[PDB]
Amino acid sequence: WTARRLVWVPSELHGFEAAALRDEGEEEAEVELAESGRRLRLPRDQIQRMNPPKFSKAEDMAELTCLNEASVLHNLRERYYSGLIYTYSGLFCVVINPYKQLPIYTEAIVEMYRGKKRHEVPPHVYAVTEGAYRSMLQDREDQSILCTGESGAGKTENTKKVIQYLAHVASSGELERQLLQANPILEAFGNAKTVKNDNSSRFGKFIRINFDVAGYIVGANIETYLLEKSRAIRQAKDECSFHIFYQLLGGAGEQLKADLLLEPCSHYRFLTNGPSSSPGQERELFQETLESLRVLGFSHEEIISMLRMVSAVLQFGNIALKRERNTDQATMPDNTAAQKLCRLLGLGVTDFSRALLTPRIKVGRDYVQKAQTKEQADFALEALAKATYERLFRWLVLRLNRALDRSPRQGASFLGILDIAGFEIFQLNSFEQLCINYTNEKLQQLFNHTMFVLEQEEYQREGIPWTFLDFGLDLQPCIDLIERPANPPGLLALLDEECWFPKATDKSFVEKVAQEQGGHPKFQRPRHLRDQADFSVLHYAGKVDYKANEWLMKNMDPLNDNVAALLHQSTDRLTAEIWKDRPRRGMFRTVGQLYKESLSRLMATLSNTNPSFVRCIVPNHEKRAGKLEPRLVLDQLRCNGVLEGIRICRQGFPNRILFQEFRQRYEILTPNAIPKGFMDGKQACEKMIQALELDPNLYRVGQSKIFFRAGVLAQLEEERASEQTKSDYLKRANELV
Amino acid sequence: EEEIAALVIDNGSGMCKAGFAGDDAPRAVFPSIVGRPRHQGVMVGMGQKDSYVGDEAQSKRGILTLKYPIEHGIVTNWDDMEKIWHHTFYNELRVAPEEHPVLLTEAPLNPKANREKMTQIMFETFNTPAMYVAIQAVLSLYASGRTTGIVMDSGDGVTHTVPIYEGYALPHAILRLDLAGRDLTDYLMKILTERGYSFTTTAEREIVRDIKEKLCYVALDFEQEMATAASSSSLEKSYELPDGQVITIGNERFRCPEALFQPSFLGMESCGIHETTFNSIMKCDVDIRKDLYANTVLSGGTTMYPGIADRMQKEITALAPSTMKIKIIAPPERKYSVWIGGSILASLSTFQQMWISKQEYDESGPSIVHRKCF
Ligand SMILES: Nc1ncnc2c1ncn2[C@@H]1O[C@H](COP(=O)(O)OP(=O)(O)O)[C@@H](O)[C@H]1O
Ligand SMILES: [Mg+2]
Repeated sequence: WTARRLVWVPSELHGFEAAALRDEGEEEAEVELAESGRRLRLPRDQIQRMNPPKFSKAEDMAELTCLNEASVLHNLRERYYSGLIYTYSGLFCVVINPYKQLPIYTEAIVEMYRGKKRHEVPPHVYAVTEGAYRSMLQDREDQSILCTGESGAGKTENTKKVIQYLAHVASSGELERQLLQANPILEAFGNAKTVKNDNSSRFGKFIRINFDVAGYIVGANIETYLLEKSRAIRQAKDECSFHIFYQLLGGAGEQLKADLLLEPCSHYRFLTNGPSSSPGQERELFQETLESLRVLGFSHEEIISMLRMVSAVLQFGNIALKRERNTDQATMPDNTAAQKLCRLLGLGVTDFSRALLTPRIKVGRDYVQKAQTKEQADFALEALAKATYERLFRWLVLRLNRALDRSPRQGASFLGILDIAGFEIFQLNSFEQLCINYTNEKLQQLFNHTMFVLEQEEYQREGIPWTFLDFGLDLQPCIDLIERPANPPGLLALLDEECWFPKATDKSFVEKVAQEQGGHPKFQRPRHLRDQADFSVLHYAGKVDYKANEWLMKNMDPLNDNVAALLHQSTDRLTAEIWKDRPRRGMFRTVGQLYKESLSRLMATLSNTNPSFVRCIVPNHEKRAGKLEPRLVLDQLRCNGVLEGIRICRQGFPNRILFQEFRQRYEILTPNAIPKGFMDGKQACEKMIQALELDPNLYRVGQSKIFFRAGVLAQLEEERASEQTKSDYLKRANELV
Repeated sequence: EEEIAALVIDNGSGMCKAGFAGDDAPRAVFPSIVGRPRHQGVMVGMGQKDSYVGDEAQSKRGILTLKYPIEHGIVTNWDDMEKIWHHTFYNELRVAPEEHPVLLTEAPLNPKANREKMTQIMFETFNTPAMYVAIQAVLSLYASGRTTGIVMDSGDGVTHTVPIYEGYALPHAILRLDLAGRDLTDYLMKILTERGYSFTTTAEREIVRDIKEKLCYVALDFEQEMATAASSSSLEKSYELPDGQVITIGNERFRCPEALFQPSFLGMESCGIHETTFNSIMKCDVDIRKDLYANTVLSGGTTMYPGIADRMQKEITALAPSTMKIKIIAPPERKYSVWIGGSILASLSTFQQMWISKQEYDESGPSIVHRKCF
């Protein structure tokens, strides 16, 4: 390569394409594009350095001397066209789904992986999960695998492959094949058709594989932390609610519909945006799902019961509360709907009617009624809907784990696998979007911390003492912005305060948060012209805009203890068993609060263990290989935090080379510095670094290695290609003359 | 876009009338009031909102003390004015003033400081490419679509009088009389008190403003109507307060506007409006008077009262030579005449070169207002 300075350029067919700097001045550099060969001007900050071919198709992206999104994107692209799906970026393990079925995942490969370090072999899942398994037998401490939300990617499918590895390693009746069967169940209940994807997991899935001290499978269970239950009640403009609702509607025949008394989509208030077809023909899917349940060993009776309550949640919509002239309390003049509800549950209509409309509350020790507005009672209806759904989901998970069988229990330790939807961005970005972002924030923070401890311990292993700030702290102010209840209060807290205070509007909310918390650097009010979204924050991924409309309504989840009690008394086994219930429970209780709590549980669980990280990307909408859409990959790199990971490691000394490698490889650089061969290989590096004139800030001396900054090896490599040019010239001239 | 549109704002005291140049009516018209919470609030999760501006203030009147930032065409308090403009652009129009040239109205004979300081704000508060500050009366004359006339301009701020002939304009002849809607209001609340009704506070001062805006009318002969007040039948009208109280106002009704014609009621020597019109016309050249007598245009909010035109006609005709006929042209929609005039002026192509440019201001300073424009 010539010293034209091939430097990656922004462009809007390829996200980053190679181009020769040559002419420069100020921000504007006139640059020769490798492909077209046309010269155009752009600001120079925009344009990111390229790594030499020696780095091309690197196993580990941390190894690149130039760390930027452009270099990342090139490396990944290169790998992918080459047919290589797996790459390691820093701590991350990056996979890009080819959508083809690849010959991979044989027995030879897995055996081949065993007992080796990640660098020792090519990138693969089997490697990182090997890291987890080995760290468990070795460290005797539990491990966790984080997969970040990507479609539809077959993240689960990949995870089946992880389990396949796990089985082959741990020995000594096939694997839990019903794990495959579980997908449609949880998929049906848990997932919905959205703008980003037709199938996307709202709920987080935590899959625990339990291992004895011997290292064998005692069994497994599933845990489901976060759910968006607000999705059932409320939805985006052009999206669908959970699959089960629709597949229930079209799928159930008169045989089942007549029992459940299901109606078409137009009949239900709780179903937004109409039927929203969607089919897909449906109905067939529902049919598949029933068998999927059945093999798992749930009785037809149980299925019918389940589907009945799934109707019940929808039925909560048909109830209409009518505001009464003059009085506050409102009421329900039409018994038909709630009569239907009462058939669908154990409730007496009258009991329920009094309870809902005018509930009784324990003002110790003697009960007293309450007056409830129309709005308040509506929220209660929506609450019981949402809480009902959540309870149902929980029971499914527990009943499912019963359908999973374990050997001798309590022995000894587990490997968690977390499947959760990744950081989301839409154009509009409603409330749920914010909650998702909040969780992805904390997860990201854990990753940073993990990386931090890895690097800090790596320094000691190489004997370099260095102190540097916790990487997790970067996210912390953003997190406090959303979370922090107290001194300055957080967005969630302030939302809750808005919700309870008498005449609360969305506008009063945003104004309030501006006034309360605008001094926060990660918070930005757009102001002036639109800027359709009313306030914005600055995450790791980037700046996201939020629309505040109807946030107060989404936040409200007041729950009547009286009606809840009635459920606890239900005649039917299913629902009564479900409601087999501290906080602020009753009224108060906000979705934001519950969500926060649930996330706290999850963060504790994950925090207990040693995590490991996998990042999934889809190349294209096409569902076919050989096509990598750079823009989409950029977007994914934003929301999975990989960009953040590169901007993290840059702050430290990402490039680590051994003395021996550094000398043998680069010796050509400095014939002067390098002596006659004292050897020991330390002195070599001492000399090399010394005459090459490098700032002591830009390297450290370690036991087996030297730690380097970004771009130091870029300069040294340029001195190797310059040196090689000098030597090519001297050689060729000498041979010629 | 072509021409970029342009923005127009009429701020005589009382009302801001704003909208896009190139339209027949303004989008936003609201009272120029900055109410402040006088009473310390005790809840949590209020506001707090240090103050309220525009018809927001009207809505939440009782709590606030209201301060009109403009008095007698002079801005008393600048930050308040800035707040009002802020409200116009962001709250109603939803424009970035950087994207539009803005026209302001302003009253004649008015202190320099207001024009200069006005411009200073427009450039160094709301960054704006260009602006102009224009005399109220002329604008209304344009709106009326006549080239010649003597424009009687009385807003809530102050009353003004500018004779114009064939375009042109007569500086010596321009007259400015300190009476206004606001002074009538102050008179009116005074005159109610003899009936028992006592309105002591800014809040209810606006209630009487509202009363005047409908109930009051001008007598076609004051003494006759006052005589017929003996037998009270039609001259009394029930009015409903927001409190639910009912007010009943007889002769007190029409003597309120009478003040314009008899400022002795108010206690000022300054002649009545009709006499001021004579004062203007008489200052003008003998030749043109014929058409000024015939082309008197009324503008501004405080000419709205029913029967004013007729009274002015009777008085002017009485005073003047009956050799020439005295037509008075007072359109309905007069209230908005200034703003309409502004719309038409910014719509004019040639005008598009007369703007005070941001650039020009930056080189030459704020003082350039007088240099360039009238
Ligand atoms: N319908 C009406 N009838 C009678 N008087 C009115 C009416 N509307 C407004 N006014 C009087 O005129 C004033 C409004 O004048 P306005 O046109 O806003 O002046 P400017 O254009 O200089 O601000 C009010 O304060 C009130 O006293
Ligand atoms: Mg006016």
